[PDB]
Amino acid sequence: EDVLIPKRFRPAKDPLDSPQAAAQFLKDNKYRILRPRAIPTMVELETDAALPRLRQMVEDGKLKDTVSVPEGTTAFYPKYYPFHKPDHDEVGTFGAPDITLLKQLTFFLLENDFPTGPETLRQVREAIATLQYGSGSYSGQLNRLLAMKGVATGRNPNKTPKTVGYTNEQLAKLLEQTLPINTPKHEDPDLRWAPSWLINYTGDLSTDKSYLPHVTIKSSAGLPYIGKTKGDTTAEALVLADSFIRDLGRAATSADPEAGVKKTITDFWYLSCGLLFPKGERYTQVDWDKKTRNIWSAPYPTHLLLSMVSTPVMNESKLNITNTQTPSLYGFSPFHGGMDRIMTIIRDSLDNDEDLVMIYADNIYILQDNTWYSIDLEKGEANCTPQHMQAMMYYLLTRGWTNEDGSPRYNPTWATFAMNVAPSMVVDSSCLLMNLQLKTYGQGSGNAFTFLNNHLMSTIVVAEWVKAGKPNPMTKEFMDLEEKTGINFKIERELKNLRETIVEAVETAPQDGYLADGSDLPPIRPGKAVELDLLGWSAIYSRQMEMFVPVLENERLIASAAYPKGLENKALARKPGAEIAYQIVRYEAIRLVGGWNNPLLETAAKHMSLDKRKRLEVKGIDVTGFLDDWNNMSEFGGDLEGITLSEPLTNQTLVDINTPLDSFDPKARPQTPRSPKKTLDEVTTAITSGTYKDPKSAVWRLLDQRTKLRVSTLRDQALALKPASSSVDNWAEATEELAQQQQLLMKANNLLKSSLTETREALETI
Amino acid sequence: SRFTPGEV
Ligand SMILES: [K+]
Ligand SMILES: [K+]
Repeated sequence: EDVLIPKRFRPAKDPLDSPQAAAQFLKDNKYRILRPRAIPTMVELETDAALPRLRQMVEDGKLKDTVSVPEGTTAFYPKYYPFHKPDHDEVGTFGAPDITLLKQLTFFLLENDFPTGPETLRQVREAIATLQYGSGSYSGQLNRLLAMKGVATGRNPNKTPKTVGYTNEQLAKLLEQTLPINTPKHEDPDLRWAPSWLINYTGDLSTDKSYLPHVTIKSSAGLPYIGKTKGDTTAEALVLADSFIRDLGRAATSADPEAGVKKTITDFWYLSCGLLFPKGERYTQVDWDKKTRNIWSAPYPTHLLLSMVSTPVMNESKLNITNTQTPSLYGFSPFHGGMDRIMTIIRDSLDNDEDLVMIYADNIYILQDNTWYSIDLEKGEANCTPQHMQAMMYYLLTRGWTNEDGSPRYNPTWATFAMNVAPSMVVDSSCLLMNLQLKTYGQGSGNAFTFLNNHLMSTIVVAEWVKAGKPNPMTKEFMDLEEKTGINFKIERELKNLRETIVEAVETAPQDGYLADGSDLPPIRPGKAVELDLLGWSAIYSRQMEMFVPVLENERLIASAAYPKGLENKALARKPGAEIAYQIVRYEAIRLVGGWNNPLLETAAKHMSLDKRKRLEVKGIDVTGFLDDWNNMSEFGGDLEGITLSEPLTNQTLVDINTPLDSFDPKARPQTPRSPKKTLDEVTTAITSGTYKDPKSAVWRLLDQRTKLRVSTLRDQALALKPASSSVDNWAEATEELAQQQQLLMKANNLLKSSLTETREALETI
Repeated sequence: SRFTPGEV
């Protein structure tokens, strides 16, 4: 009645929703508040004047005729006041639990003796009663900042790779194994130009092209354009990103590179300050004001410049354990036989009594002693030092941005941005909340390098596990790697008696229903799942397909059923029939990702899906287009890219999403592009012995030296890289002689200072 | 073959 349905959660009044109360709380907790910096007042300039090369893009309507730039004689302090919903005064449709589904689950439990039915109903009701989908609160966000600072500086303070004992080259040798990469396509431009110069526009569809990375148009522009999207500020971003990279390049080759580079960095300070966006999630009601995860929303120009380094490399590097002999999980999909490929790799390891490691950003998976371990970095991003990102930049510029002859696919200006400035713009820099400019501890979550920097930190933890003789994750010896690496982590899952569990999963596989005998019905009694929680997926054995298939981890499935995400796109929500199409999508997607294998959930969701489809026929609205392009309407859209929901879900839909394109032979997987014959273990034993301290390549040696020399030496460094980046006659011997020359002047300790510290100082100058 | 639009 009103006892079955839990009461709606009404968040308490937030006592820290004012700058005074927020500042006092952070002060009482010793959290660093910066002296606020101001942005010059916006000036409405002619886009034709600011971007003359793109005059044709203005007249064709691809850019606004005016551009607003911070050039004014007066300045302003930026202010960012995000919405937190639901809140004490607004408990509406946003974050509303699916009470209709709870009613349906109860009715079908009344009529069906499903052995897992009572546990499914209780779990959905408990999730509705204890969880809340929403954007948390100011208190939640502020307490989260304290927890991040705690991971960075508390019980286990962060350590740079150098402090742990790795050079840039030693880390690169590990990343060749844990994150194998290819070079960007030959047709893609080198890192040598201003972003706007990557736009080739005239009108001709046969030639017109943009080599810039794809951006989310509806996402936040960030500073200095609060309240604007990326689509709203395209011209502004190009003008600002162009001016920053050009002013940096000029300043570095000026009569005083230290004063020049520092002036540019302070003039564009706001390019290092992220809007502290409250992340929409299924939070615990009891901890609503204790924890709101934060999205560090990078300014559009900073995101564009960073993405120009990473995305041309990563587009060509979808290499993982299912298609390459690497522990990496980058670009993994459990669909189209992905999960069965993983289960084949796991089963072969267990039969051959071999240990196994898998890495995905802040997620580590270890198979040892007939046990599966899921290890996650604790609040990952907070463990990142600017030096971790600098080591990733080294790896991308040496292994990615390199020609076949070994010459660099970048010039000194882009080597300066990537190595000497960029890591301090998004790591240990600052954020904006209300009128408060707060310190950021670690890397800003959501920045372009979030995955890459987290993947490098997990690589360090895994390399140290291999070095320590692979101690079991449940022992003190493994937990001691926290202090050894400066990286906090925790064992999130332990799946004991793995061999036996896989045998049980195969033997308990149902004979009835979906992917079993092929009828359009859930099994009465589902088989045992292999609860790997591999990027949120469990494995279930299919008798029909004779393979393991993925099912969304139970806790995630229940949370998503209890609190569905609605249409979080104003434009699509405005379109007619979209909201009623979303209703069908919600119940079909929950079935697709794994609800099909939960008999109570599948009976209730199928009913909801067909009843919503019947309501659509009554109103006479055609939503076929929306149901075909359902991906953008669902949180589960990012997987099943080529499936349509225009026809109701059947057993054939489940067969199709699990159909492999090719047969799998693990021995047939190509080796990594670099050091193919070497295993991660052989690389670790070499590093332990002191190998790969310095790269053999003089170009790479110059890039490593660049991480150690102060900003006043940048012009000399530019002269050292100029022959190689220009590919002049006999550049190799010239770069070789210039590196040897630069190595000698490095005996002057006064020339040794991290440019990353110099960047941070200038960013925080008043 | 490589896009070359002057470099920064
Ligand atoms: K730490
Ligand atoms: K290899």
